[PDB]
Amino acid sequence: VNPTVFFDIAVDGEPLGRVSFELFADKVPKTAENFRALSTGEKGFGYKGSCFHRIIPGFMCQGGDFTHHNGTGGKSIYGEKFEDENFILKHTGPGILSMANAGPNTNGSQFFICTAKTEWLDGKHVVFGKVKEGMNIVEAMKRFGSRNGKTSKKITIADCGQL
Amino acid sequence: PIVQNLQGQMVHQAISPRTLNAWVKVVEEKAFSPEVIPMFSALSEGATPQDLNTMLNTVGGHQAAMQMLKETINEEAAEWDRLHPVHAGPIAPGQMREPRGSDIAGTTSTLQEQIGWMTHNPPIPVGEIYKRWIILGLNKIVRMYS
Repeated sequence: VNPTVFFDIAVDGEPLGRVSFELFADKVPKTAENFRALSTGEKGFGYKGSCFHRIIPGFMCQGGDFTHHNGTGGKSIYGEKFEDENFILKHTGPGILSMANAGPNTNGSQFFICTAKTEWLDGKHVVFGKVKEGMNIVEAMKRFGSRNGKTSKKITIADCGQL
Repeated sequence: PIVQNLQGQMVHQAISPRTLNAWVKVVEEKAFSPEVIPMFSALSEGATPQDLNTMLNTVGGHQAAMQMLKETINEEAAEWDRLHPVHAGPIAPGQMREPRGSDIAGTTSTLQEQIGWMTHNPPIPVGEIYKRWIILGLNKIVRMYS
């Protein structure tokens, strides 16, 4: 029942590799659907060509600001920012996919991929998926970040879609 | 206030109940004559937002005036929020959330977060920013009463 989405990740235009994600539509269907649809481009906008603008190596890789490319932007499929669906799922280790947000009940399109256990984010950020294939790629991506998040190269979603 | 101990170490120091009594007094002797403002500045050097609230919370009666002051604080806290939109995403290790207006005014922030913002390099001087808002409210009261 849970959909799978892929990102083909590139580093300054050059192919790094593929990350796939299981999306937990059986627990967080609205949040899963948002990410899924932004990944296929079916609404006429979404993640293709966007970047991971904030990478903090021992914490997480953040992306999905496909409108401003710097964390100030984002847009859901719902025409408005949407509610924290639930906080059932926990931030249990590397590969957890979770909503970035800008406060309670402000989910747009930004998300992050955990590169460590971040248990203290529990109840603040909605977990809605986890990396299925390509953890090695996420582990390579974390090399391009810094304390504070600025990336040393442009890390982009060169292609994306639903498997 | 933030202060130093005898071994050269940074410590928060609770507000001297002697500075507090001087202040409360001032506001009750002078009512709200223009001289309360310099007094407040004098008495609140180095104050955290927690210390500032302790000051204000002690003012006995003058309910109408204190309410004018609270309205001013609230308007300034809203303006601060309007001008300082939050960046999306989880707070990184060894960083703090950027203060909201209510953080600056002490209501949703701890002493220890206050001190973190104040003593950070570069700092966010939450005590000085809150003090400015309070002095604008004091100005409003003084314009009303004298």
